[PDB]
Amino acid sequence: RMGTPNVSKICNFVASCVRNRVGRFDRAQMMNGAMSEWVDVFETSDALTVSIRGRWMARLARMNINPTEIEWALTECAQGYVTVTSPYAPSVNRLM
Amino acid sequence: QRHITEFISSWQNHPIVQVSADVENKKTAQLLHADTPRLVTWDAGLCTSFKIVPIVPAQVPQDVLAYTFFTSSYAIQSPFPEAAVSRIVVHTRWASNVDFDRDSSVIMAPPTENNIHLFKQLLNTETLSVRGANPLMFRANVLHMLLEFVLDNLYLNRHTGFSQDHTPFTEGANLRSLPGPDAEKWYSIMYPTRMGTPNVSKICNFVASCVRNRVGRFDRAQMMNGAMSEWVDVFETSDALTVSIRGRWMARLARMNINPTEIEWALTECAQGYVTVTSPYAPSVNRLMPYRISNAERQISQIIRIMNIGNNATVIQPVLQDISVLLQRISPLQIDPTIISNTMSTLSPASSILGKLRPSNSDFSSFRVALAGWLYNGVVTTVIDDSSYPKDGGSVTSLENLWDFFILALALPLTTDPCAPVKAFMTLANMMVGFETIPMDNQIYTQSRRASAFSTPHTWPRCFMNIQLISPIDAPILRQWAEIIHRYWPNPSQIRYGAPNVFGSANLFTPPEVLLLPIDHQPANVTTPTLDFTNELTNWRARVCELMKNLVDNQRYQPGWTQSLVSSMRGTLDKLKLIKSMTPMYLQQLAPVELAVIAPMLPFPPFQVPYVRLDRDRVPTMVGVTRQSRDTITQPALSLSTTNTTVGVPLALDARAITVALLSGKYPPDLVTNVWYADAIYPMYADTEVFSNLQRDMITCEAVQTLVTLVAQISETQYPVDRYLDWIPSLRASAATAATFAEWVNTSMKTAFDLSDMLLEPLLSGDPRMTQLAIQYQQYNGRTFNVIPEMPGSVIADCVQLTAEVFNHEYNLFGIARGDIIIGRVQSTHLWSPLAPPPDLVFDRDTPGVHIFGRDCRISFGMNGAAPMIRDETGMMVPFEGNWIFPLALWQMNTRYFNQQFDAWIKTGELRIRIEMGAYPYMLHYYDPRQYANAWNLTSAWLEEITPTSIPSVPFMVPISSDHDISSAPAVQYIISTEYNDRSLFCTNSSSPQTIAGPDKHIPVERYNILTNPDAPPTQIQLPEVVDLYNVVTRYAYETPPITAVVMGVP
Amino acid sequence: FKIVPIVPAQVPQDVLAYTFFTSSYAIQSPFPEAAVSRIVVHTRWASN
Repeated sequence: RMGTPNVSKICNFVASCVRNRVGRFDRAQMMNGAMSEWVDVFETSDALTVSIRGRWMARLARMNINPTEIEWALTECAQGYVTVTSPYAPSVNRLM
Repeated sequence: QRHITEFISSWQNHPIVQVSADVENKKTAQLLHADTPRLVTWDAGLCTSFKIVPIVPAQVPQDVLAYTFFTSSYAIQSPFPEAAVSRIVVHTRWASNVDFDRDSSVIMAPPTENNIHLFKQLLNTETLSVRGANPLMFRANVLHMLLEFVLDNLYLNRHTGFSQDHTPFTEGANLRSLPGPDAEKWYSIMYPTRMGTPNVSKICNFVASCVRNRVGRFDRAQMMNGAMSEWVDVFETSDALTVSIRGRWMARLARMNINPTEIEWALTECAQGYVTVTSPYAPSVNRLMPYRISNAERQISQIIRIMNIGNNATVIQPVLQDISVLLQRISPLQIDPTIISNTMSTLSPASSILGKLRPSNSDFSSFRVALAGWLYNGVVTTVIDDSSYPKDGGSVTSLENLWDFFILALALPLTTDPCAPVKAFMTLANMMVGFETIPMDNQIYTQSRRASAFSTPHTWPRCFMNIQLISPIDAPILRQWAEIIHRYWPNPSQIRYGAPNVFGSANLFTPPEVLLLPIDHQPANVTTPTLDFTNELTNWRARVCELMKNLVDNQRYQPGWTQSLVSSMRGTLDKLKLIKSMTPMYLQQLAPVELAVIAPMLPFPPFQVPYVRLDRDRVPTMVGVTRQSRDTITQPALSLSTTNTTVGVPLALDARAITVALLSGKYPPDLVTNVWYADAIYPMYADTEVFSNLQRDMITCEAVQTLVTLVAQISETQYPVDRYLDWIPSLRASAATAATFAEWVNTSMKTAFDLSDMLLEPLLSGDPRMTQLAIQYQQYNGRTFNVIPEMPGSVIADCVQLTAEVFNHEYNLFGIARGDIIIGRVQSTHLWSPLAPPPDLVFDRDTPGVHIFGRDCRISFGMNGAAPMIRDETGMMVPFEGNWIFPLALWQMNTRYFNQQFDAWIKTGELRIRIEMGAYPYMLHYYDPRQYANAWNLTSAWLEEITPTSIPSVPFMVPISSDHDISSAPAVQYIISTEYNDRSLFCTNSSSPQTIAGPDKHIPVERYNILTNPDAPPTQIQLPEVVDLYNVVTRYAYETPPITAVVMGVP
Repeated sequence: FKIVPIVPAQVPQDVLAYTFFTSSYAIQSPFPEAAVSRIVVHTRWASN
């Protein structure tokens, strides 16, 4: 995106760099006010920290549970002494 | 004529007419709700998009100034104004007259004026400067421009009457009369040959040379009214392209044309014989009723409808509400829960239930809503609040809980939920816990587990699945209930619907002519009695009452009762079981008849999937839809469809209200069903909008096919598509870029059809690169059904290809300049144009020593007496002079820097640089040759307008045309084009008799070939090279009857 | 990790031709432009 205005190795290197590998690579969304659960994009960054965050996400996903499951469990724990309730709708992506 | 729907009843002198709301007389009449474009139009004005503009008249010797008769003189008027130079100008339908406007007209400014707005009509609209357009967006803009021209030309020329002429040349000849004034000016344009040319001028010489026979009406339809025939052929100035496009549009209308007798039969079928339309009609010679359609178009449209719906509950609630209002006034049946209360004649269990009922509320929406949901079986789910069920699973001793159970049992068969029987069974088990024992196959699910948790078949218990597996001894009341449910479980029904010959049906997951129902229905009989155990609901109520009595008989479930309520409870239950409600009777006969009548009435076809009452394995789990072809693999993204996990939208309704209504139904005592229905239906049928919905759907289908073809045309795809204007500049647009351009096309189409409703919004929603639409659904056992429709071709695409080839032949006429230009100041007394200057003066591309410069080429600058020579791309440093070749893209990258380096060279430098342009829009300025001309300031301004993002249309300064020798003064111009693009000029200096040398332009014989050449046949064509400005044309008059029905009885 | 500039390039000089003077353009750069520059680890240096 920077203007070359130089024959610098950087300027030659930018011309060499692939034009198409730019912008969001992919996303889990399209609708307005419908956030992508995940999105892929080519950008300056370091692979190692991204990999670390991905493994962190994997462990969190391993512990994640669904809200309907939670409502049933809480109701059972209450034993009818108290009642907890959840409405019926598709997962909007809340980590549990 | 204001009425668009005309209905006359046979049993009443009360005709009912449906009209557009725009009319001033909606008195006691239905109106047309759907937003629909008027595709058919009649033209009261010339269908001309191009008008020549004459810069200065030229005439020489002239025989006569006015025709002489008695003391009066007929004036001589030239349809073509005289000019030293005359060029046509673009204003689509500039001479047309119509009540309806496409609002797609294109006006191109005259050559002295800038037409940049049309070139920038698409992506270049956002420019502060009037001039200037982005090059890589040019191809998209041109395609859209052609599209707008076609949409703007969607009209029919109304046939009009003719008149005998009294002008001497065609005295007694028949001239079609244009409306009111200018008709003689219009006559001169249609029949320039009629105009005499006593004066001598190139126009006059041409008129004198013209053939007398090629004028007036070529032919007329033998049938005619007064001076006007059904169709006619006449000789006049015209554009073949528009006529050809209209012919294709007319051909589509001809295929769509439908016949009235078929309509009468279809109307009778829709009425189901309740009402019948009459056609003892005098035939219309031009009667036109375009109602031919294919169910495949309907299927594509419904897939679009589902994507467009994007689960909008807000859209669904109103349709259901309007339908419920219709059912409320479409049903003569009266509901009287207070009558039930009086029959009861009422610590009281009856008092408890009465307080629970709270009958004061007068709203009955839920029952009608339930019927509507049954109609949309596939997309609708009926659900019940657990709170409707007894609190805490109810109490064996609770009388109020007993009331809840009875009401729940009554509405349980009603619920569309497939696992609802399982839930009711679980509910009974929950109340039975500690009295009867139910085994559970799964530890996770308990006997007291809330039934709503068991919302799916896989959670159906194996003990629940086999009654024999459960011990009858363990839960004998429960065992009996299971057997009774199997013995009396409700039966759903399927009823024939739709008319294939016209509307047909697009049903895929369901049979097209069959309508699915969750309730078995039987033939209506007016004499039928109130009591009917044969009715499934009545039998169910009776069985449930007896089962409850058996359960409460020992009072084991209700210990602690000092007094036996068994006798009282049995009496109340017996009265309830024997209640003479006609609501089940009404549902058995009246409800089916009403639903059958409304099915054609439904504006939106219901979505249903096959009903499997006991087929748990064959119960479908979900429905999948695809925008891509199966072979392609693409990212799945977040969508609206996710919001409804259930394919049927879940709906919860008030069970108490529905149960009370079911127990409280009575018809009017003297009511005649046929009479009541015919009376209500006749205005309602006069209110039909199905035709409008069908027309909108057909337009959407045509648009979709055209869109996919255009996407292949303007994008790189595997499918081969002809693009002859790839030379027109364009970058590789991202799918989103193409989609945004497509969205602009869609907004244009809606405005063109004046559409107030959203069009193809799901199509514009996203996933523009979708290879194929496909849909499938699967069963709990895992069996699946997949439906994929086949694309029907679009006339628009073929017309587009033809126009594209015409543009490629006529792009110079089109006003866009192909090729590049060379920068060189030149002052001379010769008239050579930038389009046609001396070639030697321009350095040709294949020339030695021309300089092209490398992007990183070493650059040297001199300051404070320093002198720099730029190292060349070849690597040899040279002075800033000579003939150079510069790529435009490099220039855009460094426009300011290049201008600064050559600014001295640009103003006074003899250095000549060629920037490769390939194609571009151009701007024309006329100038006076006898006064000094300097474009250097003008060139600087144009260069400053040139920008890295995009460049302005080239500004051209040209001299005023002259037919006579005139004095001249020096003129300085640095812009030199490499090719002649002056084909656009219609004529030059009509006055001059002959030219020894240099440019001279006359009226084109080929464009006036029929008039110019007698040998040429009238229908002979020179397309695409020559387009005749004046030609013989066909105008037809047709008459269209809109929806009209005469309602009567069946023979 | 963020690159840190160690040694910059040498400019300006009278002899140097300036149709070219790159420093005259002064465009912002993604990475440091210098005679010597080295990458450095700065965890969450741009993180918010």
